[PDB]
Amino acid sequence: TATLCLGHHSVPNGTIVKTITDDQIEVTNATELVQNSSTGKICNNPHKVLDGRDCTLIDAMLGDPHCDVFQDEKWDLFVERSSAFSNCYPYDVPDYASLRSLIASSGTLDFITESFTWAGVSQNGGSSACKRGPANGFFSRLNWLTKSGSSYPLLNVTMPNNYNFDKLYIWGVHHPSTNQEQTNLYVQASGRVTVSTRRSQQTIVPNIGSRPWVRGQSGRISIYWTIVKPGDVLVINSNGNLIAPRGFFKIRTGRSSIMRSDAPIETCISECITPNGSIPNDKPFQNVNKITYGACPKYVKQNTLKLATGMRNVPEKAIAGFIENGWEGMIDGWYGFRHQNSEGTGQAADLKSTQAAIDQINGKLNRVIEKTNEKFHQIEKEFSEVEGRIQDLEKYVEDTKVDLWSYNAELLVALENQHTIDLTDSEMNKLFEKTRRQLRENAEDMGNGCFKIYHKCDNACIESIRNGTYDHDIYRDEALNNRF
Amino acid sequence: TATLCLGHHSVPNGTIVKTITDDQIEVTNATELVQNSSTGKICNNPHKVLDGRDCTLIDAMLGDPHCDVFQDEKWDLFVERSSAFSNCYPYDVPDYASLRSLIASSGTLDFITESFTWAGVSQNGGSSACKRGPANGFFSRLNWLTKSGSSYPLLNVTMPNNYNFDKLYIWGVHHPSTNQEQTNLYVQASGRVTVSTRRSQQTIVPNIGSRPWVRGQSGRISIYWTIVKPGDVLVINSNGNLIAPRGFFKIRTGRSSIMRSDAPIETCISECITPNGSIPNDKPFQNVNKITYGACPKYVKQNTLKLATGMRNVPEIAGFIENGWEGMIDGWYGFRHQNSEGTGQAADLKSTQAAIDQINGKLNRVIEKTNEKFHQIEKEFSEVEGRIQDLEKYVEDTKVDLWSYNAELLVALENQHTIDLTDSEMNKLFEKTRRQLRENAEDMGNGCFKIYHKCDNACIESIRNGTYDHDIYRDEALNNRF
Amino acid sequence: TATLCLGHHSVPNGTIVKTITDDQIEVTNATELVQNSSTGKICNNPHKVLDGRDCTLIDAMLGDPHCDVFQDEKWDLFVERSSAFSNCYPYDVPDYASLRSLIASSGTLDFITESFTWAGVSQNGGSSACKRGPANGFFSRLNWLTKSGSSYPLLNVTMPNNYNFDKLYIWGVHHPSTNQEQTNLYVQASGRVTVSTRRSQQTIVPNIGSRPWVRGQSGRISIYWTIVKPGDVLVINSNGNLIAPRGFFKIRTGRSSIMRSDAPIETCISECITPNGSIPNDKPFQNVNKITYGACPKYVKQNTLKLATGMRNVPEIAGFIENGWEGMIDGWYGFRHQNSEGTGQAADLKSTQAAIDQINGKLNRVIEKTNEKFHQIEKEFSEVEGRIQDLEKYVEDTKVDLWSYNAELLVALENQHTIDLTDSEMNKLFEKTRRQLRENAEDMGNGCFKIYHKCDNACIESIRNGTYDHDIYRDEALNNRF
Ligand SMILES: *[C@@H]1O[C@H](CO)[C@@H](O[C@@H]2O[C@H](CO)[C@@H](O[C@@H]3O[C@H](CO[C@H]4O[C@H](CO)[C@@H](O)[C@H](O)[C@@H]4O)[C@@H](O)[C@H](O[C@H]4O[C@H](CO)[C@@H](O)[C@H](O)[C@@H]4O)[C@@H]3O)[C@H](O)[C@H]2NC(C)=O)[C@H](O)[C@H]1NC(C)=O
Ligand SMILES: *[C@@H]1O[C@H](CO)[C@@H](O[C@@H]2O[C@H](CO)[C@@H](O[C@@H]3O[C@H](CO[C@H]4O[C@H](CO)[C@@H](O)[C@H](O)[C@@H]4O)[C@@H](O)[C@H](O[C@H]4O[C@H](CO)[C@@H](O)[C@H](O)[C@@H]4O)[C@@H]3O)[C@H](O)[C@H]2NC(C)=O)[C@H](O)[C@H]1NC(C)=O
Ligand SMILES: *[C@@H]1O[C@H](CO)[C@@H](O[C@@H]2O[C@H](CO)[C@@H](O[C@@H]3O[C@H](CO[C@H]4O[C@H](CO)[C@@H](O)[C@H](O)[C@@H]4O)[C@@H](O)[C@H](O[C@H]4O[C@H](CO)[C@@H](O)[C@H](O)[C@@H]4O)[C@@H]3O)[C@H](O)[C@H]2NC(C)=O)[C@H](O)[C@H]1NC(C)=O
Ligand SMILES: CC(=O)N[C@@H]1[C@@H](O)[C@H](O[C@@H]2O[C@H](CO[C@]3(C(=O)O)C[C@H](O)[C@@H](NC(C)=O)[C@H]([C@H](O)[C@H](O)CO)O3)[C@H](O)[C@H](O)[C@H]2O)[C@@H](CO)O[C@H]1O
Ligand SMILES: CC(=O)N[C@@H]1[C@@H](O)[C@H](O[C@@H]2O[C@H](CO[C@]3(C(=O)O)C[C@H](O)[C@@H](NC(C)=O)[C@H]([C@H](O)[C@H](O)CO)O3)[C@H](O)[C@H](O)[C@H]2O)[C@@H](CO)O[C@H]1O
Ligand SMILES: CC(=O)N[C@@H]1[C@@H](O)[C@H](O[C@@H]2O[C@H](CO[C@]3(C(=O)O)C[C@H](O)[C@@H](NC(C)=O)[C@H]([C@H](O)[C@H](O)CO)O3)[C@H](O)[C@H](O)[C@H]2O)[C@@H](CO)O[C@H]1O
Ligand SMILES: *[C@@H]1O[C@H](CO)[C@@H](O[C@@H]2O[C@H](CO)[C@@H](O)[C@H](O)[C@H]2NC(C)=O)[C@H](O)[C@H]1NC(C)=O
Ligand SMILES: *[C@@H]1O[C@H](CO)[C@@H](O[C@@H]2O[C@H](CO)[C@@H](O)[C@H](O)[C@H]2NC(C)=O)[C@H](O)[C@H]1NC(C)=O
Ligand SMILES: *[C@@H]1O[C@H](CO)[C@@H](O[C@@H]2O[C@H](CO)[C@@H](O)[C@H](O)[C@H]2NC(C)=O)[C@H](O)[C@H]1NC(C)=O
Ligand SMILES: *[C@@H]1O[C@H](CO)[C@@H](O)[C@H](O)[C@H]1NC(C)=O
Ligand SMILES: *[C@@H]1O[C@H](CO)[C@@H](O)[C@H](O)[C@H]1NC(C)=O
Ligand SMILES: *[C@@H]1O[C@H](CO)[C@@H](O)[C@H](O)[C@H]1NC(C)=O
Repeated sequence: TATLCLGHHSVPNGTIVKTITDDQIEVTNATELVQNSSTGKICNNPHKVLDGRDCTLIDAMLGDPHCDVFQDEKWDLFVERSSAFSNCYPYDVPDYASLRSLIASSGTLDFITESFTWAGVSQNGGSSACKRGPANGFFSRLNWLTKSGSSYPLLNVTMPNNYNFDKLYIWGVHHPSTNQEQTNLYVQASGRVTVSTRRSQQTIVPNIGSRPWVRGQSGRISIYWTIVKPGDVLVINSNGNLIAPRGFFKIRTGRSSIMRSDAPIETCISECITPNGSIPNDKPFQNVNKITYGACPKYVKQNTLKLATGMRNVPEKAIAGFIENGWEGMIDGWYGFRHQNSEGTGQAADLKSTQAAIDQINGKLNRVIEKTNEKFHQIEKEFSEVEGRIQDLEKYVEDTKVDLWSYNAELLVALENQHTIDLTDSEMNKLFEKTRRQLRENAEDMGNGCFKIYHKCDNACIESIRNGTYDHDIYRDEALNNRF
Repeated sequence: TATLCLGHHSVPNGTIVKTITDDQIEVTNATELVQNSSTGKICNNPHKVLDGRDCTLIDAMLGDPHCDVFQDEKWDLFVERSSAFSNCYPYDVPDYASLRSLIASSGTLDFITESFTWAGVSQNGGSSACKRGPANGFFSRLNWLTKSGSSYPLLNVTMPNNYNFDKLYIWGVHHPSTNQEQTNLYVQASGRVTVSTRRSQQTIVPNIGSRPWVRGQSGRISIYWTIVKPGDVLVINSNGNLIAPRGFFKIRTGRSSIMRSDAPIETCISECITPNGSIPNDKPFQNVNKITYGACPKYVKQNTLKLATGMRNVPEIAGFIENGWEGMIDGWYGFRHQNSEGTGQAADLKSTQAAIDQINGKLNRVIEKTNEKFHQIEKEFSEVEGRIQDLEKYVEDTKVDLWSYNAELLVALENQHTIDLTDSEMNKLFEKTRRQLRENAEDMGNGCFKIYHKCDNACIESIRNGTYDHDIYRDEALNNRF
Repeated sequence: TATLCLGHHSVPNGTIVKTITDDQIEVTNATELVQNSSTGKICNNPHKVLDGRDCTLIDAMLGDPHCDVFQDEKWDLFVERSSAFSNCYPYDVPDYASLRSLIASSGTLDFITESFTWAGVSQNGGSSACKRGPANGFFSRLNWLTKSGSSYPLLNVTMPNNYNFDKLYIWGVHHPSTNQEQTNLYVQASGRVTVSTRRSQQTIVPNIGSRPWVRGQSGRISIYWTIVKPGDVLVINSNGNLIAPRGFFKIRTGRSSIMRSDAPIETCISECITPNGSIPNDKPFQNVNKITYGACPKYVKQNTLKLATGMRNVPEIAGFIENGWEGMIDGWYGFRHQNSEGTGQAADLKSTQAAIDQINGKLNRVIEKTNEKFHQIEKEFSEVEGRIQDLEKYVEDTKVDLWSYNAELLVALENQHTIDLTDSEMNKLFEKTRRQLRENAEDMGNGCFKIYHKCDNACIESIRNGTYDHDIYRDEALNNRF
């Protein structure tokens, strides 16, 4: 007689993954789905990255003397270092984060100088706190108006928007330290600034008081901004304490943003940038940072997620079959035959089952979750000062999103591993059943996954069984006689 | 001898859907799950849709002269047209969005006139920028108080809340253009308005300065509001530049809202309203607009999602092993027998009924029917603001992405399970038929049985119903087989 | 001859659960996954719970005379009762919620007194609205400065931060009701208060006007705060209307928070606290409240979610084909045999243990055990505000919807897979039993085998254990069959 057995390959080094019904199970191969490291360098392609060096974006916009190399610049991502400082007149911006976000999202620092007429006042003031070389200076985009002689007239100027784009105007108000200083600079005992368009209005009254010395000055300047639509008009009215603008900024809509990072910038290519540095985006999930720019993987809390890419691994213990056994000596494929004949032993592989299993395994996780999400400008996710309600709301939103996506990742990985194991087992069972249906009554199953053939099955007989053309009528009578 | 086969129906045309393990599979029937179109019109039932032709909600509340038809109105949805304009004295409202939102959510414009006594001043001021016919006018819900003769005394009035519902008051402050104008309207050179209750207070100082001309005026008016709880009191203390109220609005709690849409309104019934128009809600997901009012499907980014409702389609006596049966139209499963009398065909009922039962009603065990949402956040903006707009955009983006992922995964899972259950049902029927035929039959290898005894039409029927007796023909089958 | 049958246990009463493909399927055992009840009490272990009684957090911080017990206190959770009240000078806090949340998250009321020097003014002012026994008083942490003699000079003091932690300063501005009161209290007809650091500055000009009487007073006080980082400095400049601070608070970072609740506090141990009371956290989900502190389950909209633990329940020698074994108590899977000597019954250990070990520890593979969340946004509001309240409500509603959907889908998937695994285990046991009997038995159609040779108790036990040798009965069985 003859013996025919079926089995599957196995490997000496297995990987442990988790499924729906198994917490631990060993497979022949698995791949990592979470990116948990970075090179620590920021790549300069294909995005346009502008190193801030020792300048913030607001100080570069205003015209700090040591930030004058940042004039008419453009960027895709602005990188702010933690060593930046300010070296001009002390100032503060009410609603600072909104202005910073607006400038960062605009994506350019194009400035157009306009002709404002201020009559009866002196222009181009300065201070010893803002030194342009040996001489006193000021912000290059602002104009410090002061009295001329002994009079400060009421200022009333206008400027229409005859262009077809929006304009952004940056102006300010000065807070003197004493009444004497106020009257020495601006003749009136109480100034007032009003800047308005046909749809909005802002009016400020300066405050007088002593403040801690910053570069020798105990006064402050408050910075405000205004946007003028096409076909609109701007009117500036004031009788003191005005830091007049010199022009407008072109404001656009685009995919620019700003990021605080201390990582160096090198020469390389990477489509995803994090404060830790650029990371590859070939994996669906990332664990490096939750602040990202470009095409980046989703942030999950888990540091490792193994996706099974092979069948279950069973070690090998008179040949046997796939029942509680593996075939470590099989390298031509996944499933195959092993026949003990009168001539001698042999081994072959089945290609259709292996190809079907691989074609089902390959390309997985591209049917449920998309390739990558492209996000450019978002909310702030790290804070250095306490604020209250809005900071709590932002933290809550971010935490909720992170938790939900982590749960989704874990559940998806478990489901896919379960289905992979199921399909491999089903493929082995289908091969066994097809072989059984081939041998109508010339065979009998021992139970170890092996068939025994009661007639003389030569090598041609085995090969015909493998191909699918074996005929039971030729050996029917002989096998029936041998069985009984 | 005879031959008995089992098979399943097939169709000339089949749809392509996707499962967990298959990129593209073909089935006999499928349904679409995403609603991606609208009629372009808004239905006026069963909700109450109020159309604001040339008026905004704030203009209709304040009493713009051309918005006088919107007095004492009620609505479920207020539709704001893009052609609305203002035709009265220029004004601006700090935190305009909050007042607009709460007025819209209140759902009514009921106004009650109160008896306010202003001693020493002159009431019912007007301006040429707000004409009520040929004569100068003003907002109908506000009172412009100026000097009488040559004096403007200090106003100090009180108004108790003896009812059991909230009161909403709307007042204002006037910002003149010149110091001369300020002195000519109000005797004092610096006005002040203090409106306060027992738990809150607001004080505003008018600011003088030139402004762009709007209908001939360089001044402006700022609008504020106050809510007085039952048992609380209101005190208005002013020195000048006060735009007094004439009464209070009855504010409420409800499910009203406001929408921006240019779609026309026609006569029909629909529970879902979108700015593109009303849409039906017989599908779980939609792709029209993420701003919705009523019982509406969920918004997803995918434009199509197909759900399988039939078996896998396999092109084509033979069995069910890679072989379809185009000639089966009375069911999904059945038998084909080739006998001496002739060929025959019948359909099974238990398996088909089980398949229909397990297929019908899917997507209802997991997801709900619909969700009713009435008032939400704003999702489209016309001006750049900064922090809050960014936060709102972030929240909406997160919600949309998560729901799209959920929809995709659910559709894939249910397609996979439908295919699996159909195949399992077919295999179960074949196994039961084998189990009936104890030793009188043999598996031919293509999904067919070859019977070794005389099995006429009555014998086929006995096999089909489940009363086949193997013992009767056992000896004959054994003699024939061996 | 003999008959061997294979079956599974059934129970007199079962539970109905839902799966992906079945609306209502009865199972032998199920468990509840949603906690929907509480004892109505708050446990004081292991968290430190501080009872606010009739004092709010702001009143305790400021130094209200009836809130003097709460001086220098520490907490993990602060409970604010609904019967709190104020008994001092009327006041208001601009941006009240942020200060309240900051103080609650700081978790301590540790106050350190500093030595300020106010030259030329009178200190320690009081009022009849804030009584300390017979005498008049004020907030214990604030200093009320007025004129001394007939002059109020320009106050300009400084205080540096030489420590290694932040400082929190609380100060105020007084709003007089009349010009005469302003002039009498402070010489200047218009005061001003400026408080600044090297990176921030605030200036408030007091308002003037009448307000509703609160405890005999018609003037108000506004409360502001300033944080000084290490290495910074504070300057207080004022010429009138200053409510001076007496020191600083130590602000920390931790896991403290604040709650509104009326439930009493008893001696018990629990890790989850809700406004309804404490709830156990042994279930993955809960339905009591969406405001929690500590290690608590997740909030879902569903009050019941049943998880299948046993097999499907089938009503009741025969096999497992549409038949149960109500008399089976030794295990889940086993054999029955009818021999010449008599009937019998046994239970298998391998299959039962495999089913138990696969089912035991389930639902822990996907979801995390517990999540610890301490301080979060506000989820209930008493007054309408507008934009921010709408955004917060939207965020919470979105989160609740998403987590409820996740819970539903997870439970359905787990139930389906449990049913499938039990069925597959039974089928595998049947297939192995058939696999032992190569040609000495024939399937009878109801899950039972007809053994065609004399199979005594030893032969049955050999079949059960896996040592059955078919050869020695092969000839006898073959002779019997044909
Ligand atoms: C209201 O109250 C505030 C605070 O009390 C007052 O503000 C102070 O004003 C004084 C002078 O107006 C400031 O003192 C000045 O400080 C300068 C910087 O000091 C720093 O740097 C030095 C050197 O690096 C350090 O040693 C020092 O510790 C500080 O860290 C000094 O450079 C100034 O020097 C002047 O005096 C010396 C005296 O010999 C001369 O040699 C110098 O040439 C120069 O003339 C000066 O000492 C003080 O810093 C301010 N305080 C704060 C906190 O900033 C307001 O003046 C007060 N308002 C009114 C109206 O009086
Ligand atoms: C501070 O600075 C601001 C801005 O610079 C000044 O505001 C200007 O005020 C003047 C009036 O003093 C405004 O001029 C008026 O404009 C009206 C609207 O113009 C539109 O309509 C006309 C006619 O349809 C069009 O031709 C024109 O292109 C506009 O589309 C005019 O209707 C007014 O006409 C009046 O004057 C003429 C003069 O002959 C008379 O014949 C008319 O009958 C009528 O009386 C007038 O021209 C101007 O628009 C304002 N500017 C802005 C930007 O708003 C402040 O006056 C100034 N304040 C101080 C104290 O200096
Ligand atoms: C601007 O307008 C406001 C409001 O119109 C004025 O505020 C009012 O000021 C008066 C004082 O002139 C307040 O009157 C006082 O009210 C106290 C509280 O009343 C409670 O208690 C009484 C009985 O105890 C109840 O009947 C009442 O309903 C309240 O529950 C009274 O206790 C005071 O009593 C004093 O006068 C009586 C006179 O008979 C004496 O018998 C008493 O012993 C005591 O001396 C007093 O009546 C009034 O409450 C204020 N209104 C509000 C709403 O607060 C401003 O004064 C005004 N400003 C200017 C500049 O005109
Ligand atoms: C307006 C002016 O020129 N005033 C002169 C005084 O400043 C001056 O002497 C010295 O002034 C110092 C502060 O002076 C400046 C400064 O910051 O250096 C001088 C700047 O010109 C002035 N800027 C403008 C635009 O006017 C600036 C400003 O007044 C304030 O600083 C704004 O807060 O002040 C410093 O106090 C020295 O200690 C002082 O000696 C006197 C000398 O006689 O002449 C004035 O004309
Ligand atoms: C107070 C008053 O009636 N003053 C008279 C002047 O108005 C008047 O001349 C004309 O004034 C025009 C601006 O006038 C109004 C307006 O806008 O129509 C008149 C309104 O009565 C007044 N409203 C109130 C409540 O006082 C309104 C108000 O002052 C401003 O709109 C506030 O910003 O102004 C316009 O300038 C014409 O060009 C002018 O001729 C003179 C005529 O002699 O008499 C004044 O008594
Ligand atoms: C400043 C002072 O002492 N003024 C005395 C008057 O208050 C006073 O008579 C009674 O004043 C009552 C209001 O008085 C107090 C109060 O609230 O009880 C007195 C407090 O000392 C004072 N607090 C401070 C820090 O100065 C407080 C304050 O002035 C305001 O209330 C703040 O809003 O007022 C009440 O009006 C009685 O009706 C009145 O008789 C007269 C008596 O001659 O003497 C003043 O010195
Ligand atoms: C990427 O950068 C982030 C910066 O936030 C790192 O996260 C910090 O890691 C340090 C190291 O222990 C902790 O002390 C901080 O608390 C972490 N911050 C936060 C917000 O989590 C992160 O470790 C970096 N990752 C890599 C791979 O470099
Ligand atoms: C419903 O109307 C909205 C308008 O708000 C349409 O959305 C715009 O569609 C155009 C064309 O694709 C885009 O260029 C715009 O960017 C869309 N606007 C926004 C805010 O996304 C929407 O396509 C309409 N839907 C249907 C079915 O007609
Ligand atoms: C736990 O406490 C909350 C307190 O809000 C209860 O929720 C309220 O329940 C009543 C009863 O019908 C409703 O009228 C309110 O509208 C509910 N409030 C909110 C904000 O939803 C809740 O029922 C309590 N649960 C238990 C188990 O005691
Ligand atoms: C394991 O799978 C990865 C991709 O899934 C493949 O690149 C690798 O060659 C596989 N390993 C083996 C030993 O086949
Ligand atoms: C496909 O299924 C729908 C219901 O799900 C049914 O109305 C339709 O008739 C089916 N298609 C065919 C061709 O029968
Ligand atoms: C049902 O299962 C629970 C645990 O899952 C167990 O404690 C209980 O005893 C079971 N019920 C029966 C009747 O065995």
